[PDB]
Amino acid sequence: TVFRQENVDDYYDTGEELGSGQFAVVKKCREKSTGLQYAAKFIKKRRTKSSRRGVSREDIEREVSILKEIQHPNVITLHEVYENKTDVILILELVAGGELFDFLAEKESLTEEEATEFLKQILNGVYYLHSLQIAHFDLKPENIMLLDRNVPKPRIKIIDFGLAHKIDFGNEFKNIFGTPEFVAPEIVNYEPLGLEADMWSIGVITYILLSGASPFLGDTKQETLANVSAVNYEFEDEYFSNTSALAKDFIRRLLVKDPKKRMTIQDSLQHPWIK
Repeated sequence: TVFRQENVDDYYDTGEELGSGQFAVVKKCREKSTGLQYAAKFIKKRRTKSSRRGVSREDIEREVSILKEIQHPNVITLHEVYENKTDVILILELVAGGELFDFLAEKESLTEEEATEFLKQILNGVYYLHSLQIAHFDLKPENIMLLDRNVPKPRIKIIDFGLAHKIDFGNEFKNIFGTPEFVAPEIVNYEPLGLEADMWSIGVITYILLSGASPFLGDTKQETLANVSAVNYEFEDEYFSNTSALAKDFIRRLLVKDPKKRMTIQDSLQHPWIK
C-alpha cells in the first residue's frame, strides 16, 4: 500500500527518544497544525530480500493494517503513516505513562482487589481485539503501558502490534516467535495458533502481577521452553500465601496446554474472580 510521501518534518517537530527496538526507534513528536503530541515510530525497511536487517514490507503492511483497524480505549491508536526510501514512519498515540509493572513497583503494595482493576482493563482490550479476530501474539509486561501515571485512575494501553495477526478461517498459522517466558506451548512446539495464545500470556501476566515472580522462567533459554511445553509451574507458599483460591483457579484455567480447553476471553470476563 502507498503511504504519505511527504517529509515528516514538514508536519511534526522531532524530539526526545522515548524507546528503541532492534529494527525500530520511537521518538516524541508534536504536530505543528494542532500542537498535539504523538509518538513517531521509525521502522527501518528491509528493501533487500536477502538482507536480514530491517522489516519486510509484508510485516509492516500487516502491523499498520491491524492498527488502522483498532479503535479502543485500552489499545494504542494509529494517527498517520509516512514513508521514505529507508523508513516507514508510524505516527502513534503518545503513551508516556511507562510500564504498568514499573508503576506498581511503587510500594503501598497492591491489594488483590486493586490488582484486578488493572487486569480488568487488559481483559477489556483483549476482549475488543479477539472480537475482531485479532491475536496480539506478544502480550507480556513491557507491552502493557499506562497513558498517564499522574492521575487517580491510570489507564492501561496495550501496545506493539509487530506480531499481531488476523486469524482467518481456513489456512492455519504456526510460526515460532516471541519471548520464551511469556509464550504458549503451541508457539514453542510450532503447532497451529489462534486467539488461545493471548489467553495463555494473560495467565502468565496475572501470575506475575499477583506474586512478582515468573511461572516458567528458568535458568536458561532451553529450560524455560521446557517448563512452558511441560506446563510445569507451582503456587509456592512463599509467593501465593496471600492469594485467594479464586485468583489461582483463574490462572489454572488459563495455564493449560490444550488450546481448546483453555478459557476464552469471554469466559475470563465471567469468571467469579473477575465477576
